Amino acid sequence: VALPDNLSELQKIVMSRYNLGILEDSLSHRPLGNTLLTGATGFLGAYLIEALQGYSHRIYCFIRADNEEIAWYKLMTNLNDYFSEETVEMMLSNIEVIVGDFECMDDVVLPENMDTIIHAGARTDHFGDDDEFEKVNVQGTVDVIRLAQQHHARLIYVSTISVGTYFDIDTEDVTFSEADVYKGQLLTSPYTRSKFYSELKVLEAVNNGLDGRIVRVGNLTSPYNGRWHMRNIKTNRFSMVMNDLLQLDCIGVSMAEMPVDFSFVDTTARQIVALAQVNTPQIIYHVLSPNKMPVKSLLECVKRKEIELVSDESFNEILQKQDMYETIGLTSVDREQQLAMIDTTLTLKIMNHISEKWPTITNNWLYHWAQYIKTIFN
Repeated sequence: VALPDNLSELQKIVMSRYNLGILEDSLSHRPLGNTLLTGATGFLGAYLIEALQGYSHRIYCFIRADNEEIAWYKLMTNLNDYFSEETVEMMLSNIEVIVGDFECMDDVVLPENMDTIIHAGARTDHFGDDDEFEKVNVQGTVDVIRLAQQHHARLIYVSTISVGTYFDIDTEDVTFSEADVYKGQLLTSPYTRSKFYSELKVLEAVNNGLDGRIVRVGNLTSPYNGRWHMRNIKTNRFSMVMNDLLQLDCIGVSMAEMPVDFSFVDTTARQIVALAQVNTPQIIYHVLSPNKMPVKSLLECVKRKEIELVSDESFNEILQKQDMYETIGLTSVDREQQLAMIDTTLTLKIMNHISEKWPTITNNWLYHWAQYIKTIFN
């Protein structure tokens, strides 16, 4: 749990800018132009290059791959899944690839002054690590920052709301807002602990003159309007827990009182792009579907019936009966502790003071969303 000696000064500035609200001069547009993205090859990355199509001069995608040929292939294959060949071609007109070495994130020679940098930062999770592939992530972040100052660019670092959504039991205050950096939340996973440390590394650099901001995204799901497909959905924690859950008709008490959001990818992408254009004093933003619902009223809309409650004890029985495996273990791992009350108000003002609000979920949409999750795991 290593926190900088000057954490006090960090928290002091995010709160300083938080209580600035929206200044009259603040709401105004600054163009992106030459943007450098890392996250293509990934989920949010692909929908990010579709969402800043037209607000940006040229998109320079930095991809770790052994040559230019392979990096293009890795990227095009990605986009080809989410969109039509017609819409991918035009997207492909104003965009270039920056083949980068996997071992070293050094000596990167870029061909123009990048005024905007968005870091989504997928890391090779399939390669073995002793929690050491999670320190090279922070290295992978601190290397982007170094390049951000060198160009005098606006850095946008995409983090996760999970960076402060889990709290220890028996803690008095548990709220988490765009003003909170560290509050004693527990960083369970090594992924979370890394997206946390980069948030800190981006913070202490924003103190030293750099223009940068952190966008905390929620659990990303298939877009509102787009293809339901999501690459590597087989390994996403959220979606696979839903399929193990949609074969039953009873649901736990502590289990089904839990919230579930549908932060659509295309909306998260659209919002992040709107956020990078308006200069606005805050440093941390929460881009998250505010339409959270309990799992109860979600299974009442997928089965059209009423699901009935059982105890957690009698649940564990019916769970092992079908070899629940990992879905059970991350289900009781969210029940064992306290769940942070996420404040998203200050961002909700802005991201609807200029952009769109979040699309209202519709009952048939989920039925379709249900069917996709059902079919893919069989």
